Amino acid sequence: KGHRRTYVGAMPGKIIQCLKKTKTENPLILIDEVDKIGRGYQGDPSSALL
Amino acid sequence: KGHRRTYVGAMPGKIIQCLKKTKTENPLILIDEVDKIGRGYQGDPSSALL
Repeated sequence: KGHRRTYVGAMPGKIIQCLKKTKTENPLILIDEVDKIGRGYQGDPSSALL
Repeated sequence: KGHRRTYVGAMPGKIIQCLKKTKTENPLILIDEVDKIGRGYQGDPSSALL
């Protein structure tokens, strides 16, 4: 999701980097090794990824 | 049910995330697979669900 820009060192969430790097709006973004997400600091990140 | 919010990562139990999502106050919550609620851990979440 990126940080608010209020926190020290805040940077845009991971997707924005690729949206810059590919210089396009239709990358073939690829999730990798999905079997083992869960049990995050907020329960799980995965919900927002849904 | 969530946590006390004096903890670092506290988030409300799943229902309130739903209510934040579903704009209506009376949506069609759909829990599924009550049959295999995890209950080996000391303290049974079933009680909370009751």
